[PDB]
Amino acid sequence: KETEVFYELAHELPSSHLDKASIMRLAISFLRTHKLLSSVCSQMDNLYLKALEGFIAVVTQDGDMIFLSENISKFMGLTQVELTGHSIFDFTHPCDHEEIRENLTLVSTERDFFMRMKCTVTNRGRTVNLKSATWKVLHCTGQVRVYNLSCLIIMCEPIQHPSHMDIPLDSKTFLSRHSMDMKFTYCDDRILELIGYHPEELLGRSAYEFYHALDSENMTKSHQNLCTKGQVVSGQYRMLAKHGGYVWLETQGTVIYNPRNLQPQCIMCVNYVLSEIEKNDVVFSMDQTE
Amino acid sequence: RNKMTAYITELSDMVPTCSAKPDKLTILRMAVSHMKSLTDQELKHLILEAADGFLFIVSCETGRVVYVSDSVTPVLNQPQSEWFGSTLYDQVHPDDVDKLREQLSTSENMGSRRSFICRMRCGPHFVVVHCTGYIKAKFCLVAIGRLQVPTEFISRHNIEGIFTFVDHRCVATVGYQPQELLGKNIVEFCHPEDQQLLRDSFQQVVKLKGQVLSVMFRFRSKTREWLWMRTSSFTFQNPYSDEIEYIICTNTNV
Ligand SMILES: O=S1(=O)N=C(Nc2cccc(F)c2N2CCCC2)c2c(F)cccc21
Repeated sequence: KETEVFYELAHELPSSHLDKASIMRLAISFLRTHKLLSSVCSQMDNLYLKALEGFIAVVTQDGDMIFLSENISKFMGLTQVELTGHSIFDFTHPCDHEEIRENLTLVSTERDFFMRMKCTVTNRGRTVNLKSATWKVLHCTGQVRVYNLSCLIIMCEPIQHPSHMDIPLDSKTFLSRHSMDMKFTYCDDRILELIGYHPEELLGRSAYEFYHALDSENMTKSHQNLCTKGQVVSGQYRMLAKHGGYVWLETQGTVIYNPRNLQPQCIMCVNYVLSEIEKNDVVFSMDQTE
Repeated sequence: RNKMTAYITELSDMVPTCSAKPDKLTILRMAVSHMKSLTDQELKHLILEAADGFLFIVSCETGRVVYVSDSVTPVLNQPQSEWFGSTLYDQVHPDDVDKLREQLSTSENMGSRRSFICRMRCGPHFVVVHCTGYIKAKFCLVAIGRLQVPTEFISRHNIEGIFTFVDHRCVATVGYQPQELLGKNIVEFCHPEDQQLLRDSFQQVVKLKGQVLSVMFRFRSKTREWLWMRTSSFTFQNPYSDEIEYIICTNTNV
């Protein structure tokens, strides 16, 4: 005679094909997550998950991923069952671990960073075994919360690769190619309708000469991330418009690699125009003086 | 074996009525009973906790919101009474409706997805909101909108010292319009007695790459006044090539 109660734990676990250790892991992680949820708090779950462009991660102060939303596979290939209860460091790039540690500890509780996680899904949509796992950059934004123990509740969004775009891009968005110097090597025509520059007069120009100085700290930061992990999402910054004024902008940068020699070739940027030209009466740089 | 035992004791701790040690076959059955004794809103709470976001279903035809969750209040400081009975165009900065029209259009994009940034009115005060959603059933948009994170003036110069960027505060600090400083060297506005000093500073800031140096000199204002000015300056380097993009100065009166 043997034990079939192990199957009854997986059934009441919100299952069949799992080893005993996995059912233990899932049950204990669910109970810890429920404790934290009673801490924070005092059907539509389908809508909330399908509307997300990322996955929710509740990670303990020791790196234990005690909760991952069901859609994580859709972005990472690795499933909710495969990762729950395991350490985040076992599934993230080592060069990011320390940064991850810095975001897991401790007066402010807001966290906003970029990490590299294992990915076993391909652009074709097929799922791949664990041995061949690429690195996927996740923009993680969330909160560190002490509960009675500290957790990190983050939303982790992938940065859409500029080649494979599943999202319709409105007319307020334009593409731009850059060298690793961030100098312009290509731009959309839409910029002429949106900011006022001709796509030709920007070639060979350093992008550091076209954003408002007050945003420098942001930009360089993004640049470093873009060069360290391959993708980045900038904050909201100001690009100086052609005939005075500036435009608010948030761009997703992605390092492109030459598929033949596997060398960093360029950086594609998907720039979302966030406003009309503001303070157009004010000139800021020499490039604005015609 | 040690890890399965540790799992058993951890599950024993997580069950209250069990911690109050019944075997393992028993321990699993107590855990099953605890599971039977106990969702969907637990996702709304985690989402608001992580990204300060709220769910909303609007109509793709008229823009009228068919559903707004209570999470719109901690995010936008607006009650559901305002959102309900209105359209998304009324809750959005007037310069985004065009963009909204492109996102709420179902002529070509169903079940498709949508991702866009827009300014929503809160509390006129607007906040930037990142909206990610999808089309549903004529057609609706189910989306989640989340939030996110004069004594001186800043200026940029070339290696020579020519104004290549001037922030507007100069108009208050020195009296010149930005076009009056742009194109000319900073030494031109310096008292001759001090010019060499300033030059030496601009000769050191480049030779002390990245380091900050403070010079003090007399600046000619538009009213032709010699205002004493302390300029702290450093060279900005390209993060990938370390080449000096420009010299950044913070020109401060007195
Ligand atoms: O206003 S801009 O001249 N500055 C741009 N970006 C930029 C400048 C310096 C350092 C950086 F890291 C960046 N990035 C932003 C995230 C990707 C890299 C930019 C752009 F990406 C497109 C159009 C116009 C401009």
